[PDB]
Amino acid sequence: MIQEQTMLNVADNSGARRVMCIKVLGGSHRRYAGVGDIIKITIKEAIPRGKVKKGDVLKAVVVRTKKGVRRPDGSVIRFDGNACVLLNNNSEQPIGTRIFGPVTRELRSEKFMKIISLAPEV
Amino acid sequence: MRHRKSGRQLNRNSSHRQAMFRNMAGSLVRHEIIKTTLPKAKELRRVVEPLITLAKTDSVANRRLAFARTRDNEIVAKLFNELGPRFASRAGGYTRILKCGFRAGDNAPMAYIELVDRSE
Amino acid sequence: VYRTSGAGGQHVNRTESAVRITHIPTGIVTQCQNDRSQHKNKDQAMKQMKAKLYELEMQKKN
Amino acid sequence: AVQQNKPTRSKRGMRRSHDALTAVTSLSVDKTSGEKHLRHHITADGYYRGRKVIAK
RNA sequence: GCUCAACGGAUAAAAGGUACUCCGGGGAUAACAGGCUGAUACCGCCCAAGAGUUCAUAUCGACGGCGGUGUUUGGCACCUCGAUGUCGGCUCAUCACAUCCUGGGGCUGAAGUAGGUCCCAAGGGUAUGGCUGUUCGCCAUUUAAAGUGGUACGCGAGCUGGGUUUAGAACGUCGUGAGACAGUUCGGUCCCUAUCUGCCGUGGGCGCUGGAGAACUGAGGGGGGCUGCUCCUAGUACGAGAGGACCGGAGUGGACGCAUCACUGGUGUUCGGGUUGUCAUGCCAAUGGCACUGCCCGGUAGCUAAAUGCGGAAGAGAUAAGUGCUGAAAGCAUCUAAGCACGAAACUUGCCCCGAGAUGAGUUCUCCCUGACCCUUUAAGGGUCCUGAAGGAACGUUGAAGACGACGACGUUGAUAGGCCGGGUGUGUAAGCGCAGCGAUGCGUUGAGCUAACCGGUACUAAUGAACCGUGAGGCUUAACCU
RNA sequence: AAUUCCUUGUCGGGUAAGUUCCGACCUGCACGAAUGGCGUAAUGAUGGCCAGGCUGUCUCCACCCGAGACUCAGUGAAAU
RNA sequence: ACACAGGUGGUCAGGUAGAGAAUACCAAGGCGCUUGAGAGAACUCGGGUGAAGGAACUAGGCAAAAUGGUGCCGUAACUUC
RNA sequence: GCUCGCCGGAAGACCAAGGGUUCCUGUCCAACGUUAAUCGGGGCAGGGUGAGUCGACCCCUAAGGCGAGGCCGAAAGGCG
RNA sequence: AGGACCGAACCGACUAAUGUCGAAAAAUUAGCGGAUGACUUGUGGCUGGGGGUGAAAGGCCAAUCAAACCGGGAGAUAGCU
Repeated sequence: MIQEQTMLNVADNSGARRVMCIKVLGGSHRRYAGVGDIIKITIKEAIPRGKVKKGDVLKAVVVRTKKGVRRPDGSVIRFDGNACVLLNNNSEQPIGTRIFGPVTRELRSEKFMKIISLAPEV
Repeated sequence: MRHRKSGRQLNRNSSHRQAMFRNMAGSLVRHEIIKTTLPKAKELRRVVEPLITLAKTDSVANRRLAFARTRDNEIVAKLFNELGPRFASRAGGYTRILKCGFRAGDNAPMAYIELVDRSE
Repeated sequence: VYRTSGAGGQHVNRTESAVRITHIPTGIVTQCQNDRSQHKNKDQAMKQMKAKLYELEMQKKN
Repeated sequence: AVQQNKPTRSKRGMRRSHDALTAVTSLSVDKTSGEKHLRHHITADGYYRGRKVIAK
């Protein structure tokens, strides 16, 4: 459950701190984000020596949710926080090489095996 | 949409509503026979039958608890002393409601409320 | 056409057909309001098409 | 909002025809004192079910 | 003869602003919409060579021509100036196809993936936002696609005044001056309880023609109709490297609708506790009241959603364009004039719901009604006494049922509601007492105490047995069967 | 620009997007030195543009507490 | 023109907390507003709380919500100091 | 009467302004009261206000009024 | 000391809601501005209709203001209804 205008926290590398959504991707008049949903973000806070800087559009796929998930047998896994990892929006590549903070079992959907390799938790 | 709502607010707001039964039940045990509006007795009986039920087993803490309810010691000088003793055999069922008529003021349903014992 | 409110009394509601004409494989639009008539507003829009179009080519010749 | 006509007296009565008060048609005589009283009520002097349980 | 700019000159002396306005008016005379027409706009065709490597039919299709619709601007003043009273947006719709995808296809300057163009087509979807009041428009980000219009430029007896018009004020320009505007800048009473028709629900009376209580058939009607990605088939067919399938099957989301509180939460002023100030029972403890439950922390049954499931068809008949088969008018050709077969999210149905007041008042099952007399147009007449049926209604306890009605459960051949018992759930160690200690306070008894709508039981209390209505054998005619 | 109809004039900042906003160019329809010009701390129930926090404005509302609304008894209107 | 949520000069004005006549609960005194009894539908108004995000709403952060008191350290641009 | 709630630098207790018996008792319910009313600020009869020390009247002054004298102006009248 | 500031009574009325055949022929509720002055109020008087007064709107003059109110001109006049 992530929409536009949502100020999450960066939990990966590539030199951002704060970002915010302008567009829920995915579908024809889709209005919500799943746990590993694709989200067109722009950058609202970046470190000075970082790769990208403030105010530039890209795709980014969410991971952590204040709403959390449900387990398919029915357990909620709530994360006190919301995290997202960046994407190379013209070639869909997660540019994350260093990610800290837990991830989701539901994220194992084989576009993310580079991500869950770098997972230090869950 | 009142699906399983065990309450009748009686067109009275809350703080007046609870105190309505607080003053009534004390007057109810006071003369053992009163007369009131028909829906009012159809809710007070869900209160006073517990009030006998707490007087069924006596404690000084219950006497303290029954002063926290209804705030009158002469009432609990009357309760736990005749009624609670005499309704010890009776488990459930403590008043009796019968229908007198209608109020001369503006046609309000008038019913008698008294106990099953009624002192004689 | 784009339409806009104006000035009037107690009841007024009419909005005027104001015209906006462009030359599409070059891009430049022409909206002109200095005459109020159906094709004649185009006859100043085309007047101010070719004038602004000639306003291009003059400074190039400099 | 108002009628632009006047409503006739017929449709007045056609509106009014659904409005009879009642007939009680259920009369409970007291077993003791013959008081034809209201079913499930006490009598006027207070009998019920062949009993003076009014305790008046 | 001064003398009539307006020359039958109203004496030969006479210019404006009113949007501060006011009065008598006109649709006689303007603006919005409506009406007739269709110059203009838009759309569909007629001829025709040229550019196009060969070639007018892939397009533009000129120099010109024939018509259609009524959405642009106008033309005419037909209707209203004894008010037709607001642009746009929020919201809610809704139809016609000249169609944005989608399905069925012809052709290709479509090799393939993927596009261009034309026809059938309303069935479904037909964006979220920044700046201006702007619909418009510029622009960013997705998906399959962000379709053109009609409907007082849909919707103001639903909303806002933001725009735009009054009473105030400010700027610039024209004018001798008031004031005005191809202009712009702040703030500016926006009313109305719905008689009828209309529409969505919900009942009564009569009717259903012997009465009552139930179960269905079924015309008609409405809702539903969007699909994306991936894998198998097969990285086979095709192709100039590079690229890369329709069909059939399976899996899985978005948005919309219906249904559900078990699961994830929210509320829960009827269940507990905490705590600030303060009043009261003499003081304190234990408690109660007030300050929006004073501020609060949680929580049962319920209720709603983001939560949990399901639908989007397939198929049968005929189809629209189209593909045909054999074969004519014309010895042959040709889907054609006979006949037959395939082929659209489009129609009848299929899936579900309302439903026989569909007067054509339908079908089946069950229960009940079988006493004498008077006047008599001997009529489908009325009436007294005697029985009061099957059932309903009334009344009372009530429902996860509900505005009042209605439907369902119960009325003793008894568990409908309340209270209560065991338990459950929630709040977390009540009160009193003992010890440590200057003290507050802590610890032990103590998973115990307090416990609303919840589960299984319990006639202890309240639903009194009766009464009111409703009948006393189904008319006339005709026909095949029987004393 | 409270002053520019054309015009949203033209470059950068703010911004994913920026007719309004902050500076500069000057092409001032029709700024201008007491119809005062250019700045100005304090000040304003003054207009406009953003950031922080916060919340139901919104995505999409849900539940709850009362005065009415619904029935019954009493009086019984009004515009047209 | 009404038994009308409006308006009207002078005096007295306590207890506790509190800087204060601010405020909360009460004392003295005076009253419960002259239509009520039930129901708990739509919807309107007066209000509370709210999961994820937080102006994405809108003419505009308007209405709401939040912030809110005393002491201590410290406090920039600018400035008529 | 017994419980509960409300205002409490006032929804309270006294005066002046102004209204004008509305103040008290007995009796009564047609009319007044948005309902009934043996109730009342309703009808009827009767009663109630006691001052050398309270207020006012009284004596003395400002704004302002009238204003013999007087001046002015058609008269009225105006000013002083 | 403060036409200083925060803020009751008092005066005024910024925004939104309610109301419009309303509680009321401009008010109520929650927050607001001033609150040591150009402040506010009580009592007694003065200036007046083509004038008065005016921190200037052409606002107000007894709920009746680009001209109040009452009586008489006058039964104005009206090719307008």
